[PDB]
Order: sequence, then structure tokens, then C-alpha cells
Amino acid sequence: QVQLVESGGGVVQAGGSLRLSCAASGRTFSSRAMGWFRQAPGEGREFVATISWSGSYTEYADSVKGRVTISRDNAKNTVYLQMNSLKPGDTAVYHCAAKNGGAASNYPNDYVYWGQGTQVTVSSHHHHHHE
Amino acid sequence: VSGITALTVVVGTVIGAGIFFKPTAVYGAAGAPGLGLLAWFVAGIITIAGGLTVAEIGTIYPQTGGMMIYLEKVYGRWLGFLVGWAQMVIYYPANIAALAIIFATQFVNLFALSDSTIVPTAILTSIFLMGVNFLGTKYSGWIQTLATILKLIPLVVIIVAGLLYPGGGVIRLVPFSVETHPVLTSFGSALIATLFAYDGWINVGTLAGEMKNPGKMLPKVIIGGLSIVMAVYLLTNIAYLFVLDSSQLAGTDTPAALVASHLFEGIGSKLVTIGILISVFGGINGYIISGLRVPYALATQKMLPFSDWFARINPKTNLPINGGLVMLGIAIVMILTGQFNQLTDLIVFVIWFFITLTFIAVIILRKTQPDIERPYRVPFYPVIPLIAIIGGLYIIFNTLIVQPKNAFIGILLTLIGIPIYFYCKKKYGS
Ligand SMILES: [Zn+2]
Repeated sequence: QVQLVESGGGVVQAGGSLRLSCAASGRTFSSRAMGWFRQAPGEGREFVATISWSGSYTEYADSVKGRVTISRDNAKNTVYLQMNSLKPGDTAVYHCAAKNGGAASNYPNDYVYWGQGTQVTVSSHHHHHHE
Repeated sequence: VSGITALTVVVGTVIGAGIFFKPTAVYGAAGAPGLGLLAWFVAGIITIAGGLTVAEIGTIYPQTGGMMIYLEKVYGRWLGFLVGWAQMVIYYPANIAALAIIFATQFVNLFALSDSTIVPTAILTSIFLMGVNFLGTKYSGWIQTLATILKLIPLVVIIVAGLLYPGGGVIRLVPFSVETHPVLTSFGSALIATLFAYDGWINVGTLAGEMKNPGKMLPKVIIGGLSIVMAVYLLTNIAYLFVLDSSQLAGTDTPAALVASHLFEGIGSKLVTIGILISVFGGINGYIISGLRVPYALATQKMLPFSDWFARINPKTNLPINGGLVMLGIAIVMILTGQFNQLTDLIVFVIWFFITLTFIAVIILRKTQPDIERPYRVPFYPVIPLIAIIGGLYIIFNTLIVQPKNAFIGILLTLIGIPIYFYCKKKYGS
């Protein structure tokens, strides 16, 4: 019942900025807490940020605090993740996740609905894109 | 509809394996049916008070973490961390440890076996449940729904039969305070034992945070639910004291088991004691579920020395198994060193040290930030949080002065995390 699509990923410069956004199926979004999680090519899930139903409570991990900000527009049924001063160590598929209830969570297993994820690549120099 | 459903959760999560085993320490310390039976009432009042006060801070910080975040947000990163270190090293492991011993104690009691095979069975049950949890939530959740259903059948069946026992009536609770077990010194050794049966009321924070627009009816559900538990715990104790008594209940480490074998002579007592082993098993399983969360939440910040390894969540199961492995091993240390009541008393003394900080925190917040959004506000504002703290202070002061050695293991293991905290705040993990 809760479909999620992430937008805003891509190739960035180190020290640059990026706004991930995740649209949700509506209906229940306003009564649900959301989370941003990330998955590096060589690993499992990593907690990034989470947010209360209302937005009153937010929480970010040690590796991203200060650099990133999570927000939501319950009217638009979207959750945003404003990343700034990026580092090559942010390079991961950023998934967006919804859980039941209005309390935030750093625990991935709480979350039941998961987005397919959006690729973010941070680098000081990159190779690809032909004609 | 909504309310009744939550009500169930309260009744459910609070009801544990405590009633089935703790009367041994309760009447063993009280030395009289009447003193013991009041400790079951006061603990319940203490936790309704503790519950309604914590729901306020739970609603100020809507999140599934609690005390790690309730205390960081008023006392600082250091106090927020200590509670985690305490939960990871003392509270989750000893709860696993105590219940695994008492499980095996009851296993040996039912299938009449040697009193040396308590500890090997306590290891294997805790080892088995850690494994089943690392398989996923398929099997853990299977155990939990089965445990929550069946844990209520022995109680109803004990209350009906016990309250109808032939040598039965008010007279079966007549010594109220015996002078051989002095009132004030013994009541604190009894309350610390009744409280372990009310364990799990603490999650009212995560419950209140989880409600959207709680207010009207969130306090009804906290009061109503915990007083249902309180009533059930008083009723089953009268049923016990109808069949056995003060000196008799303290005489077996398995009190409810004996009462079953009197109430129903045959295989009937087996079905009731089976039901009890399911209640204890489901406890250990449900503590592991909640256990894994803490070392990972620590690993989510700098807080733990191997934060990289601790925070690894296995992509097949979605759980940090590595956190629980350290917890399993330190539970094994505890199963091999302490006994079941030594451990129940640790757990109460230690977690209630931090639980109290969280009560004072609600009062602190009312002056720090009176303008912060409060979706729910503690009714009879000053009175009830102060009750919770009055009895909260009582338990910590009494266990120090009653059990200097057991209180020191709680003081010691919590403060061992202070060197750990300033190492991992500079190096960030490994
Ligand atoms: Zn190049």
C-alpha cells in the first residue's frame, strides 16, 4: 500500500550539494514516520536520517550530521534529504523508507516499505559518458 | 476500537514470566503473606506513575529509541550514552541470563532432572535463541505471537482454581508484617523483586511517541492497562497464598509450578507448567529482539569502539547480529557467575537509576522549554512524577544499603563505559 520513488541522485563533485526527495503513495504518509538509508556497493544498510510524522523529531547518523538535513512536506507527501559538502564516502544508493507510526527510527528493521533507491556518486574526478 | 487495541499492547508487553518465579524472593524477603502482597500493589502504582510521566518526554521526542535520546536531550551526549552502555552490558544480557536460568530451573523441575543441568541448559537456551533471532523475524515473531497468546492461559486457570482452593479465604494472608523479617528493610528487598515482573512498562515512551494526536485516551490506555496487570498480579498471588504460603513460596525457586501441581493433579499441571516455560522462553526471545537495537543505535553514533562491525546489518536478515553476539557472551558470563534473584535485583537497581533521571527530566523540561510542543502532558502535573521519583529514589537507596556487592556491580559496569566513551569520541570506532 505505500509505494515510494526517490529522485535527486547523481554524479557530484566533492564538497558539492544534492537534494534527494522521495514521493510516497499518500493516504497515510502524514501519519507515518520516514527514514533515509544508504547502501554502499560493498555493504548492507546504513542509517542516514529519520523524521517524525509531523517533523518535530529528526535524527542523523555520526558520519552525516551537520552535512545533511531531513525534512518532509506532508501536504506534498514527500520526504527530502538535503546533503551538502559531500564527500567521496557518501557514494551509495540512497533508499527511502516508511514505517508504521509517527515515531522516528534509526533501526532499519522497523521500516516496512522501502524505495528502490537512487544512486549518488561523489568524487573529485570521474570517468564515463561517451557520445 | 483503536484504544482497546493499544490497551492489549500494554497488558501484553508488561505481563512477563515474573509472576511465575518472583514470589520466591517476594515472600522470601517479606516473610509474611500480607507484606509481600502490598509490594505487588506498590510496584504497580509506582509503574502507573512512572508510565504517565515518561509518556510526556516520549511525546516531546517521538522516537523508537528512548532514554538514549530522552537523556541526551536534557542531560547531554554523555548520559544519553551511559544508558546505552548500561542496556548493552547489564540490562539486556542479565535479562537474557536470569530468564535462561529460571527457564532451565523450571525445565529441570518439570522433567525431574539433576540440579547441576540448570546452567548447561541456560547456556544452550540463550545460544539457541540468539541463533533463531539471526535467522530473521520469521521465527522470532512466530515465537512471540505464540508466547503472547499462551502466557495468559496459566494465569486465568491459576486464578479460578487457586481462589477456589479448599483451605482458602482471607485467613490465608493473615500475617501482614512478621518481626523476624523487619518491615522497612524487607519491603525494599521485596519491591525490587515485584518490579521485575512489571518490567517492560518502560516502552510507554516509544508507545506515546508512536501515537499521532495521543492526548485524550493515551493516559486512559496507560492507567487502564497497567492496572489490569496490577489486578491480575494481585489475583494470582492470592491464588498462590490460598494453596501455599509465605515460607512455602520462598521454599522453591519455582513457586507457580508447585501451585499448579496442587490445583490440578496429573497432566493438567504439566499443561500449566508447559505454559510457564513458553512464557519464559518468549521472554528471552523478546528481549533479544529488543536487545539487538541498542548496540546498533550506539554504533549509529561514535559510541562504541568497533562501531563499523557493530553497525553491520546483514543484508539477508536486516539485523545487527554482531551487537547481539557481544550481548550473548556477557549473558553467558552472568549465567555462570550470578543466580536468578541476584540478576533480577541488578536489573531493577540499574535501569531504575536511569529511569529516575528521565522522570526528573520531565520536570526539568517544564522549566527549560515550557514552549516546546507537548502533544501529551502528565496529568496532576507535579504530583505523579514526583511519586515516581519518590519511590524511584527509594529503590536505589535501599538496594545500595541492602546489597552493597550487587549494587556495586551495577555502579562498576556503568562507569567502565566512561573510559570507553572518551576513547570512541576521539577515535570514532574501528
Ligand atoms: Zn582521468
